[PDB]
Amino acid sequence: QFYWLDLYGILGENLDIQNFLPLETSKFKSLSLKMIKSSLSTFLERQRRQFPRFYFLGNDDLLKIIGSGKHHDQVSKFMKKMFGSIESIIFFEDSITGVRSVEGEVLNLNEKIELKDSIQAQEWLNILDTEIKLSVFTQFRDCLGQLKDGTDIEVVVSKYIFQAILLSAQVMWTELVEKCLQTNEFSKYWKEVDMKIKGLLDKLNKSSDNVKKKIEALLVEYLHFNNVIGQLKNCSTKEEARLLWAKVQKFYQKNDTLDDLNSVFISQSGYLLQYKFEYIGIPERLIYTPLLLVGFATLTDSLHQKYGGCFFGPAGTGKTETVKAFGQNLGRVVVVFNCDDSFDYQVLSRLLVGITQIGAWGCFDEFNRLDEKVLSAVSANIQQIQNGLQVGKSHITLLEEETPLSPHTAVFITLNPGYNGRSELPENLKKSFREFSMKSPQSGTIAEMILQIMGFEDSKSLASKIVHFLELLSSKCSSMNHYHFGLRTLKGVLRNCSPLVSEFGEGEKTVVESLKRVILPSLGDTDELVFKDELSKIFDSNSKAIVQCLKDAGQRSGFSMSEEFLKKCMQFYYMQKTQQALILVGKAGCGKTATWKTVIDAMAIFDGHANVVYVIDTKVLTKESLYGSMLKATLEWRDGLFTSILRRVNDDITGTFKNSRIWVVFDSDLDPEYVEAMNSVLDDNKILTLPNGERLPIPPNFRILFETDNLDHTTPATITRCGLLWFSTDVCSISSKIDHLLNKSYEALFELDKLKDLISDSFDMASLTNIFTCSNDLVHILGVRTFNKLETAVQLAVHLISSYRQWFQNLDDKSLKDVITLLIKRSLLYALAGDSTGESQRAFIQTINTYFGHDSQELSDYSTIVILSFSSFCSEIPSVSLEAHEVMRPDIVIPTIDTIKHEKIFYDLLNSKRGIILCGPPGSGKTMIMNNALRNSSLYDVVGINFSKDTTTEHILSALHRHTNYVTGLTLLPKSDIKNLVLFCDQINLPKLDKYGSQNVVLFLRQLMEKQGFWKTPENKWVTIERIHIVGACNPPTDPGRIPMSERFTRHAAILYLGYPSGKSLSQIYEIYYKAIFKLVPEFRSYTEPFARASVHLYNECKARYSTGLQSHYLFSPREL
Amino acid sequence: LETAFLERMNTLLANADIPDLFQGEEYDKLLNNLRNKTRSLGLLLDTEQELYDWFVGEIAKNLHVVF
Amino acid sequence: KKFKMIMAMTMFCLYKFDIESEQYKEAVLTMIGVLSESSDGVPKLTNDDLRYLWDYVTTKSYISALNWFKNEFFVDEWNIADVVANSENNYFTMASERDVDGTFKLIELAKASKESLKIIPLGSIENLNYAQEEISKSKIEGGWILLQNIQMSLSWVKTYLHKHVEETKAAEEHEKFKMFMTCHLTGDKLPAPLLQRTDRVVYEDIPGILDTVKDLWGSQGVWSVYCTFLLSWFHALITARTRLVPHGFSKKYYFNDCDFQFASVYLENVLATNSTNNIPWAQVRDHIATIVYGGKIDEEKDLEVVAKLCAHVFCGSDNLQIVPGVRIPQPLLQQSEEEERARLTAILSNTIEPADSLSSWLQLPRESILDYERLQAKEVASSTEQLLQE
Ligand SMILES: Nc1ncnc2c1ncn2[C@@H]1O[C@H](COP(=O)(O)OP(=O)(O)OP(=O)(O)O)[C@@H](O)[C@H]1O
Ligand SMILES: Nc1ncnc2c1ncn2[C@@H]1O[C@H](COP(=O)(O)OP(=O)(O)OP(=O)(O)O)[C@@H](O)[C@H]1O
Ligand SMILES: Nc1ncnc2c1ncn2[C@@H]1O[C@H](COP(=O)(O)OP(=O)(O)OP(=O)(O)O)[C@@H](O)[C@H]1O
Repeated sequence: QFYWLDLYGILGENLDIQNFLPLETSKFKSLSLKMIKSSLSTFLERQRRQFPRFYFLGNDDLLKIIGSGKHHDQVSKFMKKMFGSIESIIFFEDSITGVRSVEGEVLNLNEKIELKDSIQAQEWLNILDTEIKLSVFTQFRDCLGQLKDGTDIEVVVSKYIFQAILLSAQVMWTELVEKCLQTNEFSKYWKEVDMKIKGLLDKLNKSSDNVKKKIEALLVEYLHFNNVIGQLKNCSTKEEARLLWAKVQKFYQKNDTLDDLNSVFISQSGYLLQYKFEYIGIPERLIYTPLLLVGFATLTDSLHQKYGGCFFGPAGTGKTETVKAFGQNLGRVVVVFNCDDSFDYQVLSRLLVGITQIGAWGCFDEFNRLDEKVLSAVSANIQQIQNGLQVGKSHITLLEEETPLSPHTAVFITLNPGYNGRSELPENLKKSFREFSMKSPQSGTIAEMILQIMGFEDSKSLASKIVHFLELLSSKCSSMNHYHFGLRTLKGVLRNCSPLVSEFGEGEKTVVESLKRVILPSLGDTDELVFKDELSKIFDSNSKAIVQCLKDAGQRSGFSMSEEFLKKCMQFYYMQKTQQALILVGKAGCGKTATWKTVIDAMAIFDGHANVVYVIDTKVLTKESLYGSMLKATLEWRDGLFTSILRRVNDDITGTFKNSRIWVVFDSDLDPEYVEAMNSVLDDNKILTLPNGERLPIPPNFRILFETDNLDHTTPATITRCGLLWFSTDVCSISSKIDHLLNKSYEALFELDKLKDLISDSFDMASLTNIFTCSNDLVHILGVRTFNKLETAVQLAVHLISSYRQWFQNLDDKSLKDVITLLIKRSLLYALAGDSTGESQRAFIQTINTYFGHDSQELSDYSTIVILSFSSFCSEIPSVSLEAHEVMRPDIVIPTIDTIKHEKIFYDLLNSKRGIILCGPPGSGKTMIMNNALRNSSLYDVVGINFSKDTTTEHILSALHRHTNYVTGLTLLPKSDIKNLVLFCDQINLPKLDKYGSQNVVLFLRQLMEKQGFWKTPENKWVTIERIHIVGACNPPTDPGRIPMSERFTRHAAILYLGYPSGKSLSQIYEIYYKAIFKLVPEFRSYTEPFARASVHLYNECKARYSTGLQSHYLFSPREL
Repeated sequence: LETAFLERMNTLLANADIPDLFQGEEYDKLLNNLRNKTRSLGLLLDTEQELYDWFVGEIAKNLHVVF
Repeated sequence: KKFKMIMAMTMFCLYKFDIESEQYKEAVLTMIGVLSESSDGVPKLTNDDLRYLWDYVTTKSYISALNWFKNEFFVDEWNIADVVANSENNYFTMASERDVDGTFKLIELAKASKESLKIIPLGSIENLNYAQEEISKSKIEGGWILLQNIQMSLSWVKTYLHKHVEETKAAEEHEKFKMFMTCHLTGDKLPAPLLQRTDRVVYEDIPGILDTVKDLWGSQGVWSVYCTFLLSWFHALITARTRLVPHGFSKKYYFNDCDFQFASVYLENVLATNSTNNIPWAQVRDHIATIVYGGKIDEEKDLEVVAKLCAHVFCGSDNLQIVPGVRIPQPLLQQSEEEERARLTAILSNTIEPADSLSSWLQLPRESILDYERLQAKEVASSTEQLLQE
């Protein structure tokens, strides 16, 4: 009954919209419902025109706001999107009595707004917008009146909203300082402002939450007042005093006019700006520094002539927040957008239409990320807006529609030049903006003032030491990309000092603990030593519960709690308290996943909160699947995976997310064309901006983790926003990893309990150490580190030993030890030296036999176990008798010992459920051996894919269309319910690298193996894979055109090297073939040997003689024979 | 004209079929056609696996490509 | 710039070598060898123009040595307005390097011509379709149309445009139509067919200091004109300083008409509220150094250079020695605006920019600018010598 009720509440029970939707009204009466619902966009646009702020609401949001005009519940919920500074509407007696800000401040209205069912949302919302402007002005008027009369600052802060008290204080400060400027008497007024600062600072310690916030912001403003007054007091001449005073912002009121809301204006450098009296709440205020003031000066100069404002410079210098603070000072709130390459002419034009009609100030962040074409195209609209404002036009035409121009707007751009993935503005667009460099903020003043606000005993000394220490670290640490000790690091330190004030006592101890927690997790060994030494040089001087939670979580999951592992868990745990964005960087297999899963599970134990975690593979997904996309053909927005998750969390229909944490893990390489889209999500804005105009907030408990192994193509824009955890080395030893792997393999399985003891004793660490140590010296084709090859050893050994359980009950102890020993030796051989050549494998067998002990069961080239007794493959090779015509068959394999060995090990690996990669020269028989092995089986069907340069995930999924079913997360099963699927991947290493050096298809295969599933993009759902295995083959990564595959992929699969057969082998095989042929002409069968010899000789000499150094296509292989 | 063309001609010779040409209902129709053709030849192929195997085998038999 | 000097020298030689005697020819060839650093020697001087050239070369007046040829032979030189006003064509292609754009030259042109100029940037389908419609209209009806950054949409330059231009090669039947195109000399290739049928103009800065201030002054109560004159000198001097990339400013920068315009607006705003003639010169210096021009500057050294130039120009002295040549007295409030404009114009026009203005007027070391100037002369002379050999 859902769809009818949904469109009935929207379209059915409404006889006013029929004058604009008569067709849909009649169509609904007859009733297809979905198509009608998608056909209401024209009316929604009509309603957006009647209240410009509606441009920040999605179509569903407008449907809800238009529908529930009889309840006024849904309209409140959108205040955060429509006004930004306002959280909700405070109703009473079917009338509006006030509004509630984000920080919790309550603004009362001068008059209650009576509401009716007949009054539409846009109507009484316009009334509310005018009333909010009037109420803010009224409180400003009264507060300035009382303060000017001589009321104390401390008895007015508790009566009025923040804006009234701030602006009254500013106007009085301007007037009184100008009167002091009339003469040389600044000492008395400096002392007065100092006394006010002391009074407010002491009052701060005895306050409620709102009063605390108000006093902190006023202290920021009064510290600026005192700094300015002191500078003027210390000028030499009158002209110096006038010169300094002209450069700061002055707050004047037109006390001689009739227009109330426009009575206040701001003077700077001879130019005037108009104060708006828009309600902004109690935002965090910025400490005043010379750079901030000069930025304000340039913005004022640009706005005088209606030119677009612009800030440029390196990342992490405070451009966007300078813009926001300027807006805050002018009594208005700036709307911030995060530009991306998903924007084009239509998106930017629509956003400009919204900003134009609203009368708002808009800031476009990361403006360089727009592609060149749209940067050129939108210059016309930018110029039209500038000309309309300068001339005084009443309307402008955008996207073929004439719209009113509200004469309050402004466009600001913030851009970071010279970063990967950024572009360059064309000249005819740059000429419409006034640029200002923001290269270096005054970090010392910021640190001193923040510490003074926080009540630390000595702000000057601590600020000096902190900033000097950060400079020393930036000067002394090793040369690595992820070393940034700029302003964002200072803010991280200072913010972490806040919860630790009562832990250590408002002194150096808090500062040093914050420094350690912020900085140490991102350093290496050398830089860790440098940090500790420098901290000891510059600075003068109980976790048990969470430690035990970590111990319990690790042991329960089964991971050894090594000292390094616990250290990294503790650092991650402390970092995530205040960081909503963490990056974990370490080598493949080092234990990032173990670290964050263990810490979240320990936190779940500690707090009792639920933890829902989503794992997204950024590179496998395209951006239009990850962040969603608008279909311009219908102008319909359709969510991507991340956008869908965020929307669902924000909706919280059942309240399921109120006592839980939401974790989103991006398990792939950082890519500046993906991650930068989330810049305004990761930093202080905490907002996701979509191209369609929606603005989705980020909940306080919504955390994002990035997992990767490099920071090569990642810019400071991401590194300096996210807290970084660096894994120098693997978190555990080989013994611990073997213990974990063996426990997991065993637990997956009386008899098994004694067999476990036998197996564990067999994996005696003593000899395995030397075996690994001398295994490290072999040549490994397409190799992997020993640490990531242990998994194959343990898994295959457990599978092989358990396969013989049926015949262990009747064996003596020596027999059991011998079978276990031989199986473990063979598994270890193939796990460590499987990707080496034959001679290397035989020498490695020799070393294995040496180190396991002379008295242990010997492993030999072709040893095996038969039903128990010990035998060899070399005695079990049958002959083949072919008929002549059967030489034309594709499915004939003449048996031989080397073939039997490959087939046996391949089938054993496949049964153990280890993904397989075959590697060897062309024609060596990879596909043939893999086809012959599975041809005679009854457990597996085979599906083959041929990979190439321009194949994608779509081809891989389409290859399984006729073999698999989607069965309700969702599951993907083979159509047959008796056999599994083996999905061959031919030439897995050909697919080319993208512009940043990644293979999306290989990452997709990694996701299929590791997570046993994937994301279905159109529906954004999780699909679990049950009975599909992954095998593949490639040539070695030395032939032309082959792309090396990352260790994060190859670690999940056993690698077997297949070389060419020896000369005698080819001679024998093809002598058998010629013997088969000569049945046609038996009178020449005496020549079977010399013909085969001639063919093999000719092949060998052609291969040696005509090499690829002559022509690229001179490839010779046994195929020719 | 495009590299995508190669991606077809590679597949067509790496395997008898091009799976992208017979997705969704296009697959269903193919099987139906095969069934009719199967009935027209006096052959008994019941399942989609048998029919598709016959299809690809005939393709490998009959189609020759000259570059 | 470079190719204009190469052409000037080349044509001078092509004419004189066959017109004049052999000794004249051998002297000029010796001189080109000197400038190119390919050969030493002294011409035979008995021939005062060759002598004057010889004075410049010895004295290391290398840019003067190049300008000798152009000044001696050629007696005329055209600008953008000259080309557009005097042309049988109605399609025009303007080209420049990065961070240089002459759109304002065309807008000033169109206003002076009392023509309606519509400007459309290309790069998107919306602007392309609108541009096609508006191209059709400005032909049946008339008007000026400018297509900016055509290289952004070559797939349309090489199809529709490569076509309509040949069609209008044919019609030549409407007198009030002109299409303008802009492109970058450092960008992609435009199709030869289309460039061949279009009047091509290269836009670049004026090389001379005195020339730059003269042009700026010609583009334009006594305090208003006086401050405008000082600002014109300042703009010319700073723009000239930007040419010495390794000696003038640490980093390469560009200054354009918008910085001049903002400085002019601020100066007028200051003069509006200081009727006592107590001009806040310190505020003028700080604003121009820090905001109007300093906003582009991201280095302390370069900003200090800007501050020095501001302190030199806007000092407020009774008679400023703005260069080693002209001295600029302050105005008399008893004089008329036209009178003061005439006096300032006379001060400007009566002086001479010396051969070594790169040093004396910019106060740079003479050994630093020598490498710059000599290497430019070397490249020009080497190219000319190669062309003359062929
Ligand atoms: N006066 C100030 N007082 C307090 N904090 C400040 C001040 N100025 C800047 N900051 C700090 O600077 C940071 C704001 O930087 P912002 O988010 O604007 O960076 P950005 O230049 O936009 O970055 P990017 O180039 O990476 O996009 C915050 O840490 C803010 O606290
Ligand atoms: N403390 C530990 N004790 C024993 N084994 C451990 C421990 N920590 C990790 N391991 C093992 O080491 C490997 C760790 O890999 P994990 O799944 O954490 O991914 P990773 O190292 O982040 O790699 P990738 O980025 O490729 O996914 C697993 O085999 C895990 O069993
Ligand atoms: N008993 C046998 N032992 C070894 N080789 C044999 C035997 N019987 C046939 N061959 C030949 O060995 C060659 C095996 O190479 P195959 O065609 O399988 O290459 P491939 O593994 O698919 O190679 P690529 O990686 O280049 O695609 C074929 O010529 C096959 O005819």
